[PDB]
Amino acid sequence: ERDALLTDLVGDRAAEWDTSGELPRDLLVRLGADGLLCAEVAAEHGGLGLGSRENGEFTAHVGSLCSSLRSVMTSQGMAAWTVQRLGDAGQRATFLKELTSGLAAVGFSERQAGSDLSAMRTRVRLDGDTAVVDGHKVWTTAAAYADHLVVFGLQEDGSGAVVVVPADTPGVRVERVPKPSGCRAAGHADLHLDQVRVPAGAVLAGSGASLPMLVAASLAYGRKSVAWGCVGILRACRTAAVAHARTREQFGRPLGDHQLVAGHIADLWTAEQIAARVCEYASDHMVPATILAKHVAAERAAAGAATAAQVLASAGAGHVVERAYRDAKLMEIIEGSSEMCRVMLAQHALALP
Ligand SMILES: Cc1cc2nc3c(=O)[nH]c(=O)nc-3n(C[C@H](O)[C@H](O)[C@H](O)COP(=O)(O)OP(=O)(O)OC[C@H]3O[C@@H](n4cnc5c(N)ncnc54)[C@H](O)[C@@H]3O)c2cc1C
Repeated sequence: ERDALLTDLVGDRAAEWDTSGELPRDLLVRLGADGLLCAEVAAEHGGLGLGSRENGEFTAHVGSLCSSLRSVMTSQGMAAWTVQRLGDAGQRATFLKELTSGLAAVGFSERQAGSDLSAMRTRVRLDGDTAVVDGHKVWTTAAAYADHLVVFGLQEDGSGAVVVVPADTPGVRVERVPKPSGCRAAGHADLHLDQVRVPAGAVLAGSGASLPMLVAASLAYGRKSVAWGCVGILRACRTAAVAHARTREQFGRPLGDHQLVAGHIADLWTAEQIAARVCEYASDHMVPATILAKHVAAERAAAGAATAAQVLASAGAGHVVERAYRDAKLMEIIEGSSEMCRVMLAQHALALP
């Protein structure tokens, strides 16, 4: 059991969560403690130890129900991955167990550093037994719910470091984004870090490599998660469109019998299949396949959502299709925008024999 559980946990409440702009805190801790939202974490740390396909299809299913909830899973998973990819033995042992005993967020983006991550100015300064982080992050997903804030920044010598900061450490202020356009219940919030003091142990080991590499390591997850999340959006759109198409009648027959509508259904099904295949391929493998999966799944999900909205018409004008339309648009922008994905994939192709 896993998807069935989420179908009923969600069980017809996504619309209200979306319009109210918030997810139940109790649900997230419950899922976190169950190891879900963190499924790929090794069993040694109390994780479920799921592979990329298993966790991926699970992420896709949650995405098909509520993308705000799905976004929390991506943030959770990304934080966990970042710590187990950079942290040491003691660091991974401490943080990973907490992320699977019931919340974290990952903030690297800044007002002046969006697509250009190397433009962030937040600084982390090791000073004896203590680290001092000072900066500001924007649009941090799930930050309004997090206990831990995984913050990226520049050291001093070897620029680029990552620090796990307790949400309640004096000097930190998490200001929720007022009116987010999509994934409205994901708890987006800007982070204000005014001279925050934390143990030197909070700074993950390997926090000495360049700005890229790090971030690139964390973005690998997230891009994979967002890609599967988009497969979920396509699932919800395809199923809602087909349901409307074989039940709604106009001009004396089910909409599905009108070839133009059939065409939309075919394109929705095809989009869903394409996104799944690319996600599966990336999950098997690596960096380019993941960028590719996120890119295609996102663009196809955005197109699919518009197509599904067309099919449902006034009935979809709340709604899974309504939310998919707004949510998918955002997916084309985050975790490496469509434009950045094109520049990166272009660079990849231009380096092939
Ligand atoms: C719902 C949501 C959740 C988010 N969650 C997080 C999170 O958890 N953590 C986090 O750190 N950030 C998060 N972000 C922000 C996400 O990282 C951003 O979408 C991205 O960095 C947005 O940058 P924006 O900076 O100003 O702009 P840019 O100002 O980056 O936007 C630029 C526009 O110009 C294009 N562009 C920029 N440079 C180039 C170029 N060289 N070539 C071609 N086109 C270019 C872009 O593709 C884009 O369309 C989230 C955002 C949203 C909307």
